[PDB]
Amino acid sequence: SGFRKMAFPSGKVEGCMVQVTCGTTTLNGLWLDDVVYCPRHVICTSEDMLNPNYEDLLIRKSNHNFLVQAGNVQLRVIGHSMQNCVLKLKVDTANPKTPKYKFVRIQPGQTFSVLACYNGSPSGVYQCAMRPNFTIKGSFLNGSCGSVGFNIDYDCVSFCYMHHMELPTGVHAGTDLEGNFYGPFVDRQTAQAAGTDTTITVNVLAWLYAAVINGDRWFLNRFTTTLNDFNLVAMKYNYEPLTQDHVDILGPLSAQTGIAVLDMCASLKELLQNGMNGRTILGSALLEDEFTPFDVVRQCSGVTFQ
Amino acid sequence: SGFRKMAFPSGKVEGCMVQVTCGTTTLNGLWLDDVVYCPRHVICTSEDMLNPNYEDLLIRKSNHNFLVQAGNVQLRVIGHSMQNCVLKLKVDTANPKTPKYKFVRIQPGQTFSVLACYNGSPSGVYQCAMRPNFTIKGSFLNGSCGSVGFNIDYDCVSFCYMHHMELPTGVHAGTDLEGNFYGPFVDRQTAQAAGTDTTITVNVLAWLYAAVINGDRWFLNRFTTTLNDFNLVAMKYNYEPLTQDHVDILGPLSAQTGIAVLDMCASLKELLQNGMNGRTILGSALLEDEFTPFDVVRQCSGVTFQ
Ligand SMILES: *[C@H](O)[C@H](C[C@@H]1CCNC1=O)NC(=O)[C@H](CC(C)C)NC(=O)OCc1ccccc1
Ligand SMILES: *[C@H](O)[C@H](C[C@@H]1CCNC1=O)NC(=O)[C@H](CC(C)C)NC(=O)OCc1ccccc1
Repeated sequence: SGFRKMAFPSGKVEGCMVQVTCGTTTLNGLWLDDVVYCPRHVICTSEDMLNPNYEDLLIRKSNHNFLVQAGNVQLRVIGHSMQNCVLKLKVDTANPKTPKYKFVRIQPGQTFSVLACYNGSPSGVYQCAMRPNFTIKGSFLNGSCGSVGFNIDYDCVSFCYMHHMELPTGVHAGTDLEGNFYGPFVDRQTAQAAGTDTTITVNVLAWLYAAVINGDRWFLNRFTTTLNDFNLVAMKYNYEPLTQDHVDILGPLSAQTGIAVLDMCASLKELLQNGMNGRTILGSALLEDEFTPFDVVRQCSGVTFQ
Repeated sequence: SGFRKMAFPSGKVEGCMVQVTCGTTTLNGLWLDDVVYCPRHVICTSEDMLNPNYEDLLIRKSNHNFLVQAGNVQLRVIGHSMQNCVLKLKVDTANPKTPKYKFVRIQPGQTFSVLACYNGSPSGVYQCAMRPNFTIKGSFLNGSCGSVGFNIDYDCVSFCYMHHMELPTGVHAGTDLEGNFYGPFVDRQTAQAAGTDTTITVNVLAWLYAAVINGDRWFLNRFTTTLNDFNLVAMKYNYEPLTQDHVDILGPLSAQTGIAVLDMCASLKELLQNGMNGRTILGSALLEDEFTPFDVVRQCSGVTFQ
């Protein structure tokens, strides 16, 4: 038993990270087959980042202006193109460590692992969730751009995130691997407000089920509720509304614990109105929403990968 | 900026995990050079685990009773010996993925990454601390034994933990890689009490420094204190006493933030006596003690590894 914020094993992604240098700027790239993907602001200087015209900046760059390094080996760039906010550098060498991979654009509330890198070398791995306002609460410093977020499905790595920027409020924004930003953000150094950050209700419920599986049952009450009555309370506390699809997704967790979803909603309603009164749940004094129902099943059943 | 519970990249350890089967029992082994390390209770049946005599049980086992599998490849066992609570199986093939490695026995308060495995395949990675009572608060199910804890120092993997058992209270116990248990535990299925779990004060202070580096300064007060006066308050709340060595270790964090260690101790003293009043620090409503001063420097400066 026990419950931890668990990241995916990073071995399959570590072998795909390279260092990309253009002039003075160095960030990380993702080397898959004979293509390196990296944020397009690698072609910017520090003054270009206030109001970059990426088309005009890219005209003055040739293949030989991009230095791609995989540890101590040099990759020769034989072609380059811009796809939305990412650059695709065609190199002369296919990555021999290329895993089975897929590009996926995730939905808010879904979780993934981030392999934080600097100069193309892994620094650490952690788990996070795409917030409802399309930000992530990450840990990134200068030089971390090009670090990727991923999920693993048995033997297939699903890349879903590439890091680009930090907002003035301390949260982080990036793109999918086709270069499309999550949310309304643009890759320029300007004031950009993020919307309201709401709590992922279906994830909180899955975490409460994980608590019951692990022996924390003090929050279970004798009340029940309805979907409409719960959502009326949930909206007041900036919680995401619960839908029938969410109830179906929680179905297997409800069957394993013998606690109906609406009964768990009533327990959550009491926690939202009266607080936790200094108590803790799974070692936390707040309601955690960065575990999906799948994350809970995966950790409480011991799913493994290639 | 930002701060996350960050684990080490697991790639170098994933290539060392194998599956070890003896009769009906299957757990994980660590394959380094031509030696596989695994918990010795792999030779037990379910009834042997109440009161195992490991010497008598091992007499009835030959080399060919141990089935070692690295994915789909079979390793031939050419020798076996018991070193404390671990078995060393000599195999005919040296692991070609053997990294630069070291065996280290860690001290309470130190942190490390756990690669949770089942059937020799990685399931996930998370960060934890050796508690002062020599337990860890992990996430382990049946079949997880032989999973290892590790640190990375540039290119060298330091193995410090191998998982063996879960206590009735839900916490976890294991050995170093020489088979010596952390704490007074023994590998038999019997009631074993753990001591009082105290809070690692030096780790809390490092985490408060990480909060200041990341813009959370509401808890900073105008008071200071002395080491003796702080420890008098710390002992009442089951906090580990702070020593002069701890002050020296926090030195670099104190110099980077311009906040003297004793001034931070006064802020902690106020948090212990008056609580946090519903506020949060780095997104937590409790005082976190699973970040060492080195972990904080490493994450806030972007240290990378091979
Ligand atoms: C890429 O490595 C870097 C990552 C940042 C550095 C601090 N933390 C991060 O996540 N990204 C940038 O420097 C990025 C580049 C633009 C061309 C998009 N800008 C950025 O994040 O600036 C921070 C900021 C911008 C505007 C107002 C306040 C802060
Ligand atoms: C090895 O895979 C396994 C790991 C356990 C299973 C549940 N969570 C874990 O961490 N270890 C054992 O089954 C271990 C074997 C003995 C020979 C040491 N026993 C164990 O942890 O039993 C749990 C327990 C023992 C006594 C009282 C209450 C619970």
